Amino acid sequence: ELSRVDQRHRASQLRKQKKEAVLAEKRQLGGKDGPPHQVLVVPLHSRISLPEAMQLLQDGTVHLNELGNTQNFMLLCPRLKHRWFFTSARPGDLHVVLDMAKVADTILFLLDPLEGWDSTGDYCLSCLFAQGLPTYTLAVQGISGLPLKKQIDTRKKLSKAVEKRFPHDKLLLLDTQQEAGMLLRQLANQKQQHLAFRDRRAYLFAHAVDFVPSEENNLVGTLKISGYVRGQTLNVNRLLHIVGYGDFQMKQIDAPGDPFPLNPKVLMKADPGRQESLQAEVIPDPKVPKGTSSYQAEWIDEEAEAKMLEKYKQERLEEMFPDEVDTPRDVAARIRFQKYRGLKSFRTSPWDPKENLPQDYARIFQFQNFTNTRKSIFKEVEEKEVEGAEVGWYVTLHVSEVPVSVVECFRQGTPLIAFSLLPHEQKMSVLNMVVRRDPGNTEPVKAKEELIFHCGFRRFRASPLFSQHTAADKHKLQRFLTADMALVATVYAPITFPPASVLLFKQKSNGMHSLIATGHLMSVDPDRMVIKRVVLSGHPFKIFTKMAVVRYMFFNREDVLWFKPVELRTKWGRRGHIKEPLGTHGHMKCSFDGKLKSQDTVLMNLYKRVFPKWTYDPYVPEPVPWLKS
Amino acid sequence: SICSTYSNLYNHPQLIKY
Amino acid sequence: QLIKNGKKITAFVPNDGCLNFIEENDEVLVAGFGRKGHAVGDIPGVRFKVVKVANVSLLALYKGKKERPR
Amino acid sequence: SLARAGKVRGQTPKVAKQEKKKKKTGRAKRRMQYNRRFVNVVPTFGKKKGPNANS
RNA sequence: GAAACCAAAGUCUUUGGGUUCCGGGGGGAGUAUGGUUGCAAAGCUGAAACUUAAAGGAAUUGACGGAAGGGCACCACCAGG
RNA sequence: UUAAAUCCUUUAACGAGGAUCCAUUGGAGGGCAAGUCUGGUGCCAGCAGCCGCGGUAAUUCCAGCUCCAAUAGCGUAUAUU
Repeated sequence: ELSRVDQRHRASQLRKQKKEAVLAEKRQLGGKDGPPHQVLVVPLHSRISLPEAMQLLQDGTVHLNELGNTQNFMLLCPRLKHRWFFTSARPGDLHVVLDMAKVADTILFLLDPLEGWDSTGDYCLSCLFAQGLPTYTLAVQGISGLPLKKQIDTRKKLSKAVEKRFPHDKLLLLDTQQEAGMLLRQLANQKQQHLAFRDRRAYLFAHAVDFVPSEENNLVGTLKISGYVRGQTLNVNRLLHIVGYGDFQMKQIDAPGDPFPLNPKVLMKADPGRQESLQAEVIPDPKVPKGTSSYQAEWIDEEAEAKMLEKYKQERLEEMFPDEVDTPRDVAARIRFQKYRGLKSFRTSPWDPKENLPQDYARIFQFQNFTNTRKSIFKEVEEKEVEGAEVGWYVTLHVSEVPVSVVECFRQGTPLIAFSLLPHEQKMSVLNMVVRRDPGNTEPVKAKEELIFHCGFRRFRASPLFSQHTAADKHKLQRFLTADMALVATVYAPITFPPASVLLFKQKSNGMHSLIATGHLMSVDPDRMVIKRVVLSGHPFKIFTKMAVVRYMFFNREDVLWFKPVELRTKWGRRGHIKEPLGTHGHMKCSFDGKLKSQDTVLMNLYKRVFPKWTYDPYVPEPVPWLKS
Repeated sequence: SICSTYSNLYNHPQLIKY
Repeated sequence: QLIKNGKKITAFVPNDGCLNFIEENDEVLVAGFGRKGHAVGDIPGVRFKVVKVANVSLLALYKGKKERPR
Repeated sequence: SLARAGKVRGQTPKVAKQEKKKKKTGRAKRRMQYNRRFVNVVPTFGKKKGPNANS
């Protein structure tokens, strides 16, 4: 580099550029031009009483909103020159906290001085960690109601307890209004953690929801949801997804007066009929004597518990032996395994990705090149500006068709968060996620068992398929969700552009949602082959040199002739091939590369391609608050 | 009639062009 | 890609299944691998190893002591 | 092609650790190490056995 | 002395007669660049990134010779049955 | 005690039978101390500073048991001696 003064000039130039980027990023939030800074308050312990924390944190000017159960306000202070919108959510109530944690810019956790948190706080915190953490801050409540000799030890015990989830984070006190002002100063000046899924879509938190029914007997009508645009520029032609009730097109946007400016009616756009995106979930267009034989004719309540125990023994059997299936002797093996074939190698042997497709694949969409399309769409998001409403503007959305029940939920206390999608995000295809199993639950999960998916601002029920997470073209089906592996879950769902946080829940009992798997979204394609393996075992009971007579793998003579081409392998490392059947029963001669032990077992691998089951429905039951048994 | 099949090419999903 | 200078490096993820704890565009702490800028063992042209992923250690993730945010 | 991750670790059956009596620590552990190596010594003609020698 | 060997390649862990040049694992490479000399060809001076667990020096046996000599055999030939 | 405290010290009262008031971090082929143990995997996953291990009896991977070193400490990266 040389020339000390020129090196210092280069360092000054880099300092100036990085500082300009930093100031450009920081000014967009909680200011005169940007949207309000949204904070979500989660009291992790049941001993923590949320209302006095909110009242102490309440006092600039306060504008209190009111809902059915939850009570949130909006704070406005020119001393910090900063605008806040505070909300509160109870842990365990996964619907509310998980559904408006994806819109808040900062999560404020409240902590018990004595214990770290509850089990419900841990459950909510696991869901928050896997769903995507915004900027977070830790605060504590009951420290100043204790003597000093217990106070110092209590803070040390808290510091020991928090390190297991939050390694090195400072704890702030909420005891005095001066501490509250210090905490608002801390929240106003943070390094912001940015979630990519929020930043690529155009999301909005509904501040006020109005409804005008088209026909009260039809129970549908126009919704007027008003709030601040926070993500990208909000364009009318894109569809709008309301997170609990599905995706549908919107009619009009107007910009009324921003009611609460930092320092103190006209319609913006209607949707053209041609430029609007269409509501298209799937593809629209669909001489023998009398007594002689053939041998000589050629010469001429507790039932659920029993199901749980058999599931346990099936999971235990499928862990000791990967895909071992006993052949039925009542029906023929070539009929029961009619759709199965043998692969010489799982890696190199070809398989046509379009060989035998179900009728469900005639109802989904594919991508000619998903990577290039994703990059192109993201470039028109970032590098190109649309004619919509800019971020931070208080607008009102007139959306066309929505049931009345949504409005009822907005009067219950449940928040409404609506985000406008990317192009090609309503159409359904085969989603592939990579997930790993949460240590909290150990219930066995079958491959095609119904689960609840939180996949990038969407919630839906589906029956997946679990596969090896491998870089090859074929992937072996996993008949169970294992605790330690990273697996691929395959579903039918509307397509999402990665990255996206993915949660898998199981409806346990009494309306309770139990988190079973956490992960993210891998590439979307229906050409990802999932291969189910069936392993058939036989006992070599007459052993000679390099060839043996093996039984119990088959029970007919022509089953041996049907599965003759498939190469056999061995638990002790031998590789062989069927030579001849001898008996009318399933006895066969098999050649091998070496000599077999008496304690040995021959086995054959059969393969089929399996597709997921179309059990998609966007409706998800509202959870009851979580508790431990 | 052992490990032989026809397996015709049918009902492909509609692909989105780039 | 390192944050402070923009240079591109290749870092080895040691234990089995530990690459599954890594996603794309993730914040990762990297150290050298042990031979002071020299490549080690079988791996051609790798001088670095991943120490921490998303500000939690790969050791605690592998042994299952902690959970990873995203 | 190939490139599985965590294949064997996810394959191996999970065997739980048995519950055993705790080990002594500190001066007591050094006392037990001393009494095992230098006090109750068994004479051997060639001394070809280790402490972890099995079979 | 590592030895092949060497009256020097000796008088060296019992290590100091005087003094010049000059090496520091193998490659990149005596290459790039700069300087200088030359009509030119080129000469002199002379790196780094990167790569590698070796490269090398003396000796010591001799699988194997498409290396050479001999001998033996109707499970080899010649003359035949 | 001290500006007032806290801590240390001094002291009433309570506070110990192994399922506790439960000690970890690395390793067990060689260098380099301590297993040719058992199960799983099968040149894969991986281990391995170096030499190497893994392609079906793996003393080296992943585990269980056992053992070894230091021990309220012990690993790893880097600068340096």
